[PDB]
Amino acid sequence: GSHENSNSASEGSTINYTTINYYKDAYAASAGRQDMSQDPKKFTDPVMDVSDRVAQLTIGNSTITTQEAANIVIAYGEWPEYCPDTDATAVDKPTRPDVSVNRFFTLDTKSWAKDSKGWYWKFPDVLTEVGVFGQNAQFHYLYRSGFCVHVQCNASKFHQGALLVAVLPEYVLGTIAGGTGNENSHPPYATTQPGQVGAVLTHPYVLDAGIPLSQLTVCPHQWINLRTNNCATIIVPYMNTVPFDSALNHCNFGLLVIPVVPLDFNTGATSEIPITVTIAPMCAEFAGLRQAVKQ
Amino acid sequence: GSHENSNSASEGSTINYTTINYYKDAYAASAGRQDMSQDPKKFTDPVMDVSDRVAQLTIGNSTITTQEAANIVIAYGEWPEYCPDTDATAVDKPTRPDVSVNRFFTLDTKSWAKDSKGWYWKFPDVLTEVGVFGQNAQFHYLYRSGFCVHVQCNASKFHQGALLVAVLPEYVLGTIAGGTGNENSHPPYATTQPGQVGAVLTHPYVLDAGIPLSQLTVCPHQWINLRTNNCATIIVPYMNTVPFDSALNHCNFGLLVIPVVPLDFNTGATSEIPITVTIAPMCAEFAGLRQAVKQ
Amino acid sequence: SDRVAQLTIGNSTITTQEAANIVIAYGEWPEYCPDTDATAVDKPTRPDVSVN
Amino acid sequence: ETILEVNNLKTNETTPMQRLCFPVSVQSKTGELCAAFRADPGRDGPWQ
Amino acid sequence: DPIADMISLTALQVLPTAANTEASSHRVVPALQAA
Ligand SMILES: [Cl-]
Ligand SMILES: [Cl-]
Ligand SMILES: [Cl-]
Ligand SMILES: [Cl-]
Ligand SMILES: [Cl-]
Ligand SMILES: [Cl-]
Ligand SMILES: [Cl-]
Ligand SMILES: [Cl-]
Ligand SMILES: [Cl-]
Repeated sequence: GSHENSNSASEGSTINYTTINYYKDAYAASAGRQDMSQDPKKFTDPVMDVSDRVAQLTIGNSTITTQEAANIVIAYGEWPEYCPDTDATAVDKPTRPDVSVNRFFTLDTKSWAKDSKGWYWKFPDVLTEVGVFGQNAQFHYLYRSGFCVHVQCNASKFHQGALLVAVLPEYVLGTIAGGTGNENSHPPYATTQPGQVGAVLTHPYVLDAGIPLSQLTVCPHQWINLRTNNCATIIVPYMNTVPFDSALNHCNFGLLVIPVVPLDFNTGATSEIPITVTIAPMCAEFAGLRQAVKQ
Repeated sequence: GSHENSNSASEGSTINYTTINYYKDAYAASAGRQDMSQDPKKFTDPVMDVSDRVAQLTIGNSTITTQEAANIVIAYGEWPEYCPDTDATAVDKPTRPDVSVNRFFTLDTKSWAKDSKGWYWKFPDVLTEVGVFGQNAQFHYLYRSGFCVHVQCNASKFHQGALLVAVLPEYVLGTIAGGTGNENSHPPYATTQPGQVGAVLTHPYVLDAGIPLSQLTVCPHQWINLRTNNCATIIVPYMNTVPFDSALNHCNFGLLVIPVVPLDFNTGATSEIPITVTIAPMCAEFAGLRQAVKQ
Repeated sequence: SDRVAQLTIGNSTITTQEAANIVIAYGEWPEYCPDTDATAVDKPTRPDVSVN
Repeated sequence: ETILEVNNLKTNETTPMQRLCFPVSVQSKTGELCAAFRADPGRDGPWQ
Repeated sequence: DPIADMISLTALQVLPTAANTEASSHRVVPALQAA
């Protein structure tokens, strides 16, 4: 016959394929002709405005005023949003705290030195133990949220250097395998989930994960070039293969700050050049209430 | 003249008075004639239905099923409600957690003995350190909420006794003044805010405050008479001279459970007769976010 | 925003930003010689991109 | 707007002009506290 | 009602063949980018 069941992996996309088939199940069908869709404007230009430096963003009881801004990036061209009913799976009514959790939290500050390797933080690991957000993350099994990341770094017009600020979804870390490569070692909880203090990259060139830093720009990113800007901002939507997930067992993405062009300045100029990270979860939703669990 | 300023203490009520006046300020006016309004149906009959035993109330992820119920009391005939904009004063946007806080919490259980004096708990003191509700109470300066109180006590058809369950707003406690009455002693924090374990009355007849237990029924109350019912339920609206207040420094009301007719039963029948308290805040609102404070 | 600029001609492009605007000598733009002014009768060659 | 004497120190009283402004300088340590004061406007202090 | 505080830009396109090239001449700052 020819009429069948709707069980192909690509049946819920606005991209159709022409196929041939004689079995009752759709996945048995051939790959077919490939339509030719394209969205080059979500990676190459996921910027704000699809006097830009001058700004001020407010959320919750917190407000940031950025002026040497390099505009704002909206990761993959999508805004954070509460989970829609079609995608939802868990049946209990989620709690949406709003103001007490969707606001700006400012984590520890790091110091940029002429020989710094680079740092990274995991989300939501960084806030699991901070304010009301953290508390909700502990009392609930499920969590879902978006993020606003603001990285700050000032310096005089006589300093120079460039930080690459990027977001890498599912940032799985690897070990140097005993050096020789004969030891199947693994990163300890302290390295995979460094908490709010973040961690240091030992081999930035390969992002401590066997992949080229040179290609990290294929991820939502922004640069902080001292002669141009002193802060970067990136809005990040929720990304996962599931609608909600544990804020404890799974880190949706990592934030990397790497000095691609090393800090330099003539001796006599301020040598303490800090980098500060301020983040705000957006559209935080929690579900599966029970007692508090720290991990 | 005769036209003046609107500054009398009774200018915002649906009860007018006829007066005489020659000063520009309204409060200078006489008391005047008293209109004759009355609402005897908020104290004498603030009951549910203005098969009643059979029931089931659900709020949050919790559900109570009561069947030897004595109906339900709505304190002073008013339902809990989020604070309205006309009454509000604080300008920041409040957080309204909903499900994570408006649900049923079941506190420690007490044991009713033939010689028990009676117990009491303070609100919101009892939950300041419990679940998400407590956490919000700690992180916020201001709090406002209503309450659903469910007191439970089972016993066989061969036991007897009667508990008076009442709510007393602003339950200020007093000391026995050194006995002779020459010592101006005061109750310690542990007696005024006993926490979730509650406290024991030393002189129930005068409610440890120089007032007759005999008149406590002038307050929202309900009886648990073993031969008739084994649980009581009272909805309580927010009551204060201010729209919001500290959940730490001020207890809006106390819950009293007193054996007015002592427990009795023939030896051989179950002697362990517990009393359990389950409460659910309603329409919880918090404001004035900052860091967590325990007191 | 007169300083900010970019002029392109042929396979070359200049980007000037601390510019002081641009001067057009004697208020006239360059132009191929018109037939009324022309005198030599052979057809001229106008290479375009390879020279301009 | 009128000036707040945030720098209301006991050591300024003889050189009061110094109370009209407080300093910031190159820090050697991150996240240091620069100054603090109560917001109570009718209270004795900077607001006076 | 008694409370007043309780009341994606990019899309797809079908491109079957590579974009074309159009003619231009000797003539706004599009060469310098803010990467
Ligand atoms: Cl094909
Ligand atoms: Cl550091
Ligand atoms: Cl390296
Ligand atoms: Cl009268
Ligand atoms: Cl117990
Ligand atoms: Cl007990
Ligand atoms: Cl007594
Ligand atoms: Cl710090
Ligand atoms: Cl004041």
